[PDB]
Amino acid sequence: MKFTVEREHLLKPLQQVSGRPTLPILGNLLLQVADGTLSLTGTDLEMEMVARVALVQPHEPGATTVPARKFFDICRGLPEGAEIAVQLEGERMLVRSGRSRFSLSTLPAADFPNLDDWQSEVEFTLPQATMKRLIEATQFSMAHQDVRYYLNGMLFETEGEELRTVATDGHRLAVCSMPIGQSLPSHSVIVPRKGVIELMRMLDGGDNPLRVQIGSNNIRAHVGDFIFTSKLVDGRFPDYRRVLPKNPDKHLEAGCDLLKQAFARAAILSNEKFRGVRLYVSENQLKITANNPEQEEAEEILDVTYSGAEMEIGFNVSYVLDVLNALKCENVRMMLTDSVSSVQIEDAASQSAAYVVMPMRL
Amino acid sequence: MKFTVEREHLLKPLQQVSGPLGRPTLPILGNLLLQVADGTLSLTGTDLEMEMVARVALVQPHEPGATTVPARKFFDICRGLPEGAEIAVQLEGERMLVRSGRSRFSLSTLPAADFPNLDDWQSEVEFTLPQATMKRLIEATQFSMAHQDVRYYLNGMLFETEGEELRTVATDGHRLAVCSMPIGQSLPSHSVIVPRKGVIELMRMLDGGDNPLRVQIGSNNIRAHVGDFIFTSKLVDGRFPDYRRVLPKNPDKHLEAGCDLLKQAFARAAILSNEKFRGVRLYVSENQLKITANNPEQEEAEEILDVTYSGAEMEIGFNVSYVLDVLNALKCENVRMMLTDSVSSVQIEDAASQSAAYVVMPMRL
Ligand SMILES: Nc1c(CC(=O)O)cccc1C(=O)c1ccc(Br)cc1
Ligand SMILES: [Ca+2]
Ligand SMILES: [Ca+2]
Ligand SMILES: [Ca+2]
Ligand SMILES: [Cl-]
Ligand SMILES: [Cl-]
Repeated sequence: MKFTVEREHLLKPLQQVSGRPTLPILGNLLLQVADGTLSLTGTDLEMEMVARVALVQPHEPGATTVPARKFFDICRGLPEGAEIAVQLEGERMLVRSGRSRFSLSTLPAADFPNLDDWQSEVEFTLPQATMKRLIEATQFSMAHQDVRYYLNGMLFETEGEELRTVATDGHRLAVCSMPIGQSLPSHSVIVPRKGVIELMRMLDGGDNPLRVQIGSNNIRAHVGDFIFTSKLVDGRFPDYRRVLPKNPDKHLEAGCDLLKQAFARAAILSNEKFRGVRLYVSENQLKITANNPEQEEAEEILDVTYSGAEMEIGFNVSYVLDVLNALKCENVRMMLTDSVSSVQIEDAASQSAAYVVMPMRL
Repeated sequence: MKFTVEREHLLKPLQQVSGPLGRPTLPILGNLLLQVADGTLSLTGTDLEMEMVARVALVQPHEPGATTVPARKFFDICRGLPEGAEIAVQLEGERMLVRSGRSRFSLSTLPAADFPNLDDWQSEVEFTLPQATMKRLIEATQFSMAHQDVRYYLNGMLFETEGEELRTVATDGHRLAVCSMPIGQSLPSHSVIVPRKGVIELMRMLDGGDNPLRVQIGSNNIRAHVGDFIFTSKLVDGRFPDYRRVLPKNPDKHLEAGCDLLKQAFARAAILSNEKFRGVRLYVSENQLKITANNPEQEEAEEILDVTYSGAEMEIGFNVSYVLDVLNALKCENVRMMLTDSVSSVQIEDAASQSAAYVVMPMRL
């Protein structure tokens, strides 16, 4: 195996495939020269990323694996414009550029783990911007290290012509749906949280669409010359349709920024261990109050649009701030039922994302 | 006590005086002292080793008096209010009420009388210097300070007045940094240890403007005045190592090289150095440097560079992190390494200036 290529052509591929490993070979990249192509592959056993680089300078086929981070840091640390010559020499891989030389340890390409082969059952394309919107809208509501493993990822659901994401940790839920102009079978799978992250990282923001393939136990995404594949998570994800409040009859509209800053300020004098605030809803007015063990008190009064019965209801500050930060809105609609029931929250101008938040007792 | 102030008149002062303060040992140490007197709001934060005081002119109606309130909470409130907001503040016994628009905050107080103050002390030396000079002096050496060493004095930074120069020295027992800058006045000879957190505060108060820095030093305190801020620290009582005895005696061998090429070569070689011991080898020959690294995985890096060097060949090992720290602190065009042999320290300087010197001990590889 032998190739020479510009540093410039390696940097993006290396960054993508490089994303303490539980087994040494999982800290290595698989390098393969075949035809006029260098392929680079990274994997953590649950997912993998493959990148391709065209070779025009003399090259020789073959394959090996080398330490990912070291190889990346070497390439990145060489000067702009550098040409990098690489050749496998028994147990080492020699990397040369200018009067810099590096000898890296190898592990056999034969050892490099592959995902058990699988079959695509559902396929579609969509714009990168759309996938980005869908993930960003809901990612923050995924569980972290919940024993209910299926909550640690994100539901991807096809229905009609829409792709939908759902995420929840049992206390708050996020759902976002976007049309993609293709008639789709109804289908639902759970992508693990590291997969969601990896998938976001491969989006750059061109009009070049993403190609998605979904199997019974895998998801694959192709964009540019990168191919990402992840295992899916087993289990029965919650049905957002049953989480949405049935009759959230009390509708309140507020400015998003004003609401956010009122929450943030009042939270300063909330309990540090469990930060929440009390909302008193009255005709065209919202009062937000916080109290702490030191008997300190914050109060914020806001003008809002609300006509309906008065009620007091408490919320975790972070849950509401997370939602407002995901909506990036001009005005927000809060749809309330009573003091002990979850609230539904949306951009006042769009129904494509919705958030459900359990109340907090204070 | 009453005052009303525009958010931005109050905000940077609040930020600044909260500097010496996470989890305060006792509640008062988490508070700022507020004093309204003679048209001025004074704010003070302390950690018992040092104090930062800010004076804020009051152009709106006010009433004198003093209290203490939680620093972080008060700052976060003020920062969190809208740009240009008017902040009205009044002491009401056990609480201090802050009002702005339809935002209200009640903060718990502790008596001004309980706020600790540094003892009176007398200044024995005084001078003014440009902020940029103090910045230069500190940045040149701060990285060589020890970290939680039992020789407590190595955790601070030596400041020395001598001739027309102010000097800083820092060392952790393995490498040393020393930097001297002219300021234009003759000074009596003083040598004081500024505590770690003091160095950080001196740096924080440099606003990057043309307000000069005024320094006063006593036997057990240092004070710095910039604009409307006054910083005071106790000095560390200890026996700091003398740098003059650390500088290699007769470094006969002088190498010059481009700083950035040298840095980037070391940086790449470091990748394949021992993760704990970080050893690299330098081979010095006529107008050439070769840098090699290897690790327990039997991986190897080699870098060859053109340098200016005449005279006897030699080989010497160094901790590459210590070397990179020096090159990063020098930030210049060309560097001079002054060498003796494989068992002796190296002295490193900007080739174009003797104002900063660095001493790094060798490693047996
Ligand atoms: N059905 C759920 C499961 C699956 C299961 O327990 O078998 C797990 C966690 C939550 C739910 C909810 O119904 C739920 C309710 C309100 C909000 Br806000 C978010 C989720
Ligand atoms: Ca991977
Ligand atoms: Ca929806
Ligand atoms: Ca000097
Ligand atoms: Cl030393
Ligand atoms: Cl070599």
